[PDB]
Amino acid sequence: GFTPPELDPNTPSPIFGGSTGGLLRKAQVEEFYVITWESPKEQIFEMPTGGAAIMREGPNLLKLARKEQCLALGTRLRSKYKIKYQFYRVFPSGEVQYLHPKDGVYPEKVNPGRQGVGVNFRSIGKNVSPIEVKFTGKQPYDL
Amino acid sequence: SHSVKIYDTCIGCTQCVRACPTDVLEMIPWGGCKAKQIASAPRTEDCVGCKRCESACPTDFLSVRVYLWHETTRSMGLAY
Amino acid sequence: MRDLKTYLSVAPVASTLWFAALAGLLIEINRFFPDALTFPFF
Amino acid sequence: INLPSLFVPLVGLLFPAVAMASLFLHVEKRL
Amino acid sequence: LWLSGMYFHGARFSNYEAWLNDPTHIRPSAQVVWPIVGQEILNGDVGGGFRGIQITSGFFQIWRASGITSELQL
Amino acid sequence: VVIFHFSWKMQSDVWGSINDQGVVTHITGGNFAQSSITINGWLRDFLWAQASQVIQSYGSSLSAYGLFFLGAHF
Amino acid sequence: DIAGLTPCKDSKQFAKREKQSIKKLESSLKLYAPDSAPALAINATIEKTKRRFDNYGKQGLLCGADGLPHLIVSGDQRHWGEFITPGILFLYIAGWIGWVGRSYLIAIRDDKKPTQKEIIIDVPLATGLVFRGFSWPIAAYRELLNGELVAKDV
Amino acid sequence: ALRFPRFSQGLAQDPTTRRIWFGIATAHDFESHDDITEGRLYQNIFASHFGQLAIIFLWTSGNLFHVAWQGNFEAWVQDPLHVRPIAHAIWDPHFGQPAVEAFTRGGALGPVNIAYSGVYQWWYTIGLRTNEDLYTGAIFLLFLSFISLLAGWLHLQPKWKPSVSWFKNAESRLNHHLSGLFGVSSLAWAGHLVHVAIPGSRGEYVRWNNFLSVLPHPQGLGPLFTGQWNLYAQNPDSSNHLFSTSQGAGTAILTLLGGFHPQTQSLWLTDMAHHHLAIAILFLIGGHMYRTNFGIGHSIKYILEAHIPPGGRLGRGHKGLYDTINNSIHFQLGLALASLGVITSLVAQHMYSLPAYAFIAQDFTTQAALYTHHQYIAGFIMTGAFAHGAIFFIRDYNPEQNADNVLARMLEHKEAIISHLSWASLFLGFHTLGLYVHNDVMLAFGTPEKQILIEPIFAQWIQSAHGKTSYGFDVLLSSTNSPALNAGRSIWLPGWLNAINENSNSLFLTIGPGDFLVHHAIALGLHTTTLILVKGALDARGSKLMPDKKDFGYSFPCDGPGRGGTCDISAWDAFYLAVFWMLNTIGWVTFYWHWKHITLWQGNVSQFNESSTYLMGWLRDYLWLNSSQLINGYNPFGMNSLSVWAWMFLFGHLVWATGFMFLISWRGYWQELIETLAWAHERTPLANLIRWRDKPVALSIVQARLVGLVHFSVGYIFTYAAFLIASTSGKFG
Ligand code: CLA
Ligand code: CLA
Ligand code: CLA
Ligand code: CLA
Ligand SMILES: CC1=C(/C=C/C(C)=C/C=CC(/C)=C/C=C/C=C(C)/C=C/C=C(C)/C=C/C2=C(C)CCCC2(C)C)C(C)(C)CCC1
Ligand SMILES: CC1=C(/C=C/C(C)=C/C=CC(/C)=C/C=C/C=C(C)\C=C\C=C(C)\C=C\C2=C(C)CCCC2(C)C)C(C)(C)CCC1
Ligand SMILES: CC1=C(C/C=C(\C)CCC[C@H](C)CCC[C@H](C)CCCC(C)C)C(=O)c2ccccc2C1=O
Ligand code: SF4
Ligand code: SF4
Repeated sequence: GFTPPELDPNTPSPIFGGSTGGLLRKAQVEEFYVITWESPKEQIFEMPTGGAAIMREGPNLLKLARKEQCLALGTRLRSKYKIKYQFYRVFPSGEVQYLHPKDGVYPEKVNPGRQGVGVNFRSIGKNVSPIEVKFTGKQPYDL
Repeated sequence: SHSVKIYDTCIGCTQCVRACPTDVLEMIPWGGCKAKQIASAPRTEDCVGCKRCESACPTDFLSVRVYLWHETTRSMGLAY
Repeated sequence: MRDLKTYLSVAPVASTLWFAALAGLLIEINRFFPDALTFPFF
Repeated sequence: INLPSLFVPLVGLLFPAVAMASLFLHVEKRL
Repeated sequence: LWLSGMYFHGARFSNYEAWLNDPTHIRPSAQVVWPIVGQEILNGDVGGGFRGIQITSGFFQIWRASGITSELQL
Repeated sequence: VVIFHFSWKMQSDVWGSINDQGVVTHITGGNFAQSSITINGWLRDFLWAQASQVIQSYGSSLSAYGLFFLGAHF
Repeated sequence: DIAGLTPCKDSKQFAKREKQSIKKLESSLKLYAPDSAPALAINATIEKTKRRFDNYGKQGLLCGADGLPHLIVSGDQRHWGEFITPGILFLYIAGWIGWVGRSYLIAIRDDKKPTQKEIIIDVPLATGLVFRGFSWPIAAYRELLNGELVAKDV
Repeated sequence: ALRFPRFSQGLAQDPTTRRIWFGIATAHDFESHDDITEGRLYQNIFASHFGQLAIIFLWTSGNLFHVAWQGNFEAWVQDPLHVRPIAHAIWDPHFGQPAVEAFTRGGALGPVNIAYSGVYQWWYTIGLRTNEDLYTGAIFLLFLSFISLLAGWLHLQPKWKPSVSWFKNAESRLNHHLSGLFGVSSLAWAGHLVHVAIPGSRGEYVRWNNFLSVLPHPQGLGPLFTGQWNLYAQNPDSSNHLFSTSQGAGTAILTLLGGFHPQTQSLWLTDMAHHHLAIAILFLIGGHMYRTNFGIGHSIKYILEAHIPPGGRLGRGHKGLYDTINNSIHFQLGLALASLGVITSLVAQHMYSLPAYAFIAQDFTTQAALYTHHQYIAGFIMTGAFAHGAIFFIRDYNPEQNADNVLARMLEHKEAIISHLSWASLFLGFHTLGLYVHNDVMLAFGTPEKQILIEPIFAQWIQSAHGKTSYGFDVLLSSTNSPALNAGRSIWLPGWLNAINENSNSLFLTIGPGDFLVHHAIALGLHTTTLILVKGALDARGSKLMPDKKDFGYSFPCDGPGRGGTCDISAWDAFYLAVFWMLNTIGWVTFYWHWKHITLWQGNVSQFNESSTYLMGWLRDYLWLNSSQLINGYNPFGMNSLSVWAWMFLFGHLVWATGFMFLISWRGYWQELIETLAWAHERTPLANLIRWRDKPVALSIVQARLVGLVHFSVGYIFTYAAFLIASTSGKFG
């Protein structure tokens, strides 16, 4: 069921002159994110944190401090440059966690191997009033 | 972590999925409409609460609802 | 001419002409009967 | 001996200092 | 158009020559109000046998510095 | 703040009337140096003191200025 | 009289205020030439003030201790000219305006694009409609009685 | 858990400073706390009520102690009209020598504060004379607060904590409160007035050590049980009676005169004792209405359900209302706050026109301070009542159990209510502002005689109907053969007519066009504030823009920028916007009251009459004119006793202004600024050795609105209090 690609260190990182928008202590003690793509040719792109960087020929790896930054970079790589990308979440313990595209196909296209999470089989107007769920730990929408 | 719910009025237009800026929503197989699709929210732990998904839903009322809940460092969108 | 009439009836232009006419009418009424605080005719 | 002279500093400097220290310790640490 | 309006108002509805004869004495003015709803009180005594609204735009000084002496030039 | 500073300084230390002996009587008697160093002085010796001219303007040719004062507040 | 006020015609502070106003106006007049344009304007204003005060005394307005006219709106028939017949006139005019506008809105509500006739006023239709406000007091009354003034089903 | 707050597990896991803020701002919202039940909620409320009672008793005890310790009471009672009462001493090491010189007043040995709460007059009237009495009262109240805390703790403990079924016993609680809390309390107050205050106002000093040896009346209790009660009113105090002396004193203990005491210009003490006795009788009788354990009386719910009109104009009437009121605590709190605000405003309106404390009518600054006090508190209470009504709609309302009753029908035609209230507000605002601007333009052109001065003829007619004879309307009480006038000629009308027609007090002031215009401004304010609050409440459960609002809670930032944008869509935000209008309306009320009274106290009511009709008159003749001594409280040539107010006047101007910050600038800007600040701190030598433990974040949207409103209100109140006290006290007249 789509073995997620394994993060490969030693892959070159994009040409960048340094910035004040990079990683901070959260990356050191909590978590940080890594995005990888291929880019057929060397070209200049807009970084999600600072100015402009140049993608090296072949594989490129970039580490960001936020998942939203990774998604913005992936969207720009997918729509402007027509490049396929994947990014991971890295913990200080040394763990890596494949994140996106979770099942090899982007979440936009329906896949037969996905289960429903948080789907309510009713219209939004058929939720109970708060009084019916008062003094119970549940919320009217959680039902 | 904010709570995102998908209601059965969803028409599987996919516009909410295109809008999420943290990859929280998905499209899953379904049988109650013409598209055989419906939205899912399996990764609400990464939801930032932007409610950009709701702005894209064409049904009335909405088929995707975001209920802001307990805040985490991921939900607060903090890079430090 | 036809398009001139059409544009000449658009909301802003029509409103300004209407209010200019109303202002002139009220100004003249006040000029003829100024300082009027009551209706004395009946 | 002037009772106000003893208490005004006591309630305006000592009391807020001790209270703020204690409440900062209570609010700001894992239990 | 705005500048032409300025110069015309200075030419017709102003006491420019009276001010020119005695600058420090007369207060410059280049706007009068018609008497309609008791607003003629705004036509104050600005000197030079004139009643109007005193102007602070400083046009009279510019015209004096340019050499304009009569209303024909304005 | 810049225009307030300019106005008060000019009135206090520059503008005024000269006399025969050369004694300059300034519109405001040089109170800027000693009154402008506190906020209470700005509220009292500038705003309160100098608002008397505008608020009293009713019944005269400057009544329009008082009307605009109140309307601008509104 | 009503509310302890006295008629302006026989009131004293009213006359004092009249005299003071004329004195203030005349003070400016003596500065200019006797027969200059400013002098003529000031004389016209003085005559206007005299006429105003005489008319206020004539109509029988009530003056308080301040010496200014006061309007009685309780409904006393001696003062219907102060608020009630002007009130009826206003109600007539305002109902004219509202009825004409409502008639226009109802008339243009049947087109495929009614908004087009709302940002660009269809003057031909409006000129025909404006005159219904002469008789709107009857049209609205029969509109209510006939039961179609108010949108049923709502 | 595992950290502050312990009542919210969701907040305790917030890694930002938000946890602290929201930790403090939800401590008393028990319903939203984790693992909350019914009995737990009710017991917590009960204990908190005990804590509040203890705090109130401690506060009033502190007032007593300070007035007894650094006060002026013993000197004040010697000459109440020519000595300023002292609140408490000042010990500030920041004071300079001239400040110490300026602040030593009232015959004290050091800097002191002049009390304006009016406690001196109140304590003097009730009978307190020496500092020993004040000390005993303070000690008794300290004991009382300790007992209140003991009761709270006792009922916290198991085996003493009441069950929920006990809390919801409405019939017995109403019976006891009406017949006990209200009736017996007023009966006891009448007893004190008869036994201590009335003798105190006649020379005798009745105290604990001799009150059993002194007869309150020469024929004690003989007339009462025999039924010949008139003997208790046979010899009232003569009109030539000095207060605390026996010169011209009577023996009557109960009377009904209706006027004022000629010397103190306040209500007769005997009249007040009679009032309290009467209403005590009424409450005692009326508190036997509902059924308890004795098999007689009423059941409230049956009365409610039986009140349904035939014809179905009210639907099912009041059926089901007992259960929605008894089970919904927010409904109870809203009703209580509404009634409390109404009667607080009533207290404010009655205290200035019918003073009850001796020599307080001559203390002008005290009167003004008390009136403004009670009016602002009443406004806050009313706004809170509406807020809690909206909260009830959100939380405790059950649509099905309230099917077709008055509440549901209110909810289902909310739009007509809101639209008509909007029309009323629009009419009032349009025409009031139009008339004000017309008059102002008229005076701008130098033609005051062309103003639209409308005589408040209806109010003048009502005043004439009360007996005033300055408008010549000749109505009930102001006529001569009317049954209403003739019926009371021998009881209270003599004194009442003497007081009302007397034109140096505030009993029904003469009114004119300025009063008409300002009253219509008041009506505009009331209607618009009610519009905002009613709209916020009735639309709390949801509207067309957000039909599922009930599921989002009472307070939330918004619903995002979709559907056109949903800023300030909560009911909390409706209350938020209504607070501004409440402040504005109460400000108009107090401006009107203070200007009228400051011009009357100067014998210059004309000046107000001329200058009230137009707004420039309000701006110049009131704000600018009465603000010279205050702003001169300190200047480059020294300072005087008013400097403290001049400082506060500026302080209130600053707070208010910084309130504009949180109200105009919004979160995103501040969040990005704080992000760059965090980067900078983390990137600097020697300071990165120090590490924050809660991640800094910008204030929440709702929190920012609340903080901005709090700043706005604090600045409003402080600046107006400074102005009012300095201007009235500056002239002392
Ligand atoms: C809530 C009532 C109250 C209030 C508002 C004040 C206010 C004030 N008191 Mg005071 N006091 C009070 C009650 C009160 N007191 C009581 C009941 C006593 C015992 C009889 C005292 C005994 C006292 C003394 C001896 C002195 C003051 C002084 C002062 C002034 C300077 C500050 C100070 O010394 O702190 C207060 C000092 C104390 C010793 C107070 C202790 C007594 C109470 C029980 C403390 C309450 C703490 C409690 C946890 C919080 C209450 C609830 C809430 C208000 C927070 C100040 C204006 C000083 C002064 O004279 O000013 C120049 C001074 O020396 N007070
Ligand atoms: C000077 C400040 C000011 C003014 C004048 C108003 C005025 C008004 N507020 Mg408002 N408000 C204010 C401050 C102010 N507010 C502040 C600081 C807050 C806190 C955020 C609020 C919050 C608030 C709320 C929540 C609500 C209002 C509402 C209203 C309206 C109530 C209806 C009414 O009274 O009829 C009219 C009152 C008038 C004063 C008439 C104004 C128009 C006059 C006639 C001028 C006409 C234009 C003239 C021809 C010149 C045109 C010039 C040209 C260049 C165009 C009213 C227009 C309520 C509302 O909308 O009513 C339904 C409403 O719900 N206010
Ligand atoms: C008997 C009166 C009463 C009672 C028992 C309650 C009880 C309650 N109210 Mg309520 N309320 C009341 C009156 C009352 N209210 C009034 C009169 C108003 C009108 C202003 C309000 C308006 C109101 C609103 C809008 C809300 C409540 C809410 C609540 C609930 C949670 C409150 C909480 O824990 O927040 C924590 C307490 C605070 C945040 C208070 C700290 C901040 C204050 C305002 C600062 C004080 C001013 C400042 C320090 C003084 C100046 C300092 C210096 C310069 C002198 C709670 C059950 C909230 C709720 O959740 O409903 C379910 C809610 O949103 N109330
Ligand atoms: C009276 C109103 C008021 C005040 C006081 C301020 C104050 C401030 N604004 Mg501001 N602002 C206001 C209105 C106000 N604003 C309004 C209405 C808006 C809407 C447009 C804005 C929008 C705005 C923006 C967008 C920004 C600011 C910023 C700032 C800060 C600039 C930094 C600075 O000056 O350093 C020092 C602070 C001061 C000089 C203020 C007074 C400090 C006093 C003198 C110190 C007293 C200390 C005292 C000993 C404390 C002891 C008390 C103890 C009991 C706690 C400053 C705190 C900027 C900022 O944050 O800076 C990066 C910023 O970006 N404001
Ligand atoms: C929101 C809501 C709420 C609340 C609300 C409110 C609060 C309202 C109000 C209101 C009010 C607050 C009112 C008041 C009133 C009053 C009245 C209505 C009155 C009257 C009248 C009469 C009966 C009179 C009489 C008389 C006499 C006796 C003699 C002399 C004269 C006179 C006339 C005075 C709640 C929570 C509940 C619930 C939910 C909803
Ligand atoms: C006499 C008088 C008075 C008073 C009075 C009163 C108080 C009454 C009333 C009243 C009322 C109680 C009214 C009502 C109403 C109601 C309703 C219900 C209605 C309606 C209407 C409508 C709805 C209309 C519509 C329209 C029109 C017709 C116009 C235009 C168009 C339109 C469509 C808009 C006084 C003393 C002050 C003074 C003197 C005068
Ligand atoms: C200034 C500002 C901030 C930033 C405000 C911050 C970071 C608060 C910093 C204040 C510090 C902590 C000192 C405050 C001192 C207080 C007097 C202390 C009160 C604490 C207790 C006594 C209650 C926002 O986050 C914001 C958000 C949304 C709308 C408007 C605004 C806004 O105006
Ligand atoms: S609120 Fe924003 S982040 Fe959360 S699910 Fe919707 S679009 Fe995605
Ligand atoms: S935008 Fe709405 S309708 Fe479209 S797929 Fe998402 S939830 Fe369904």
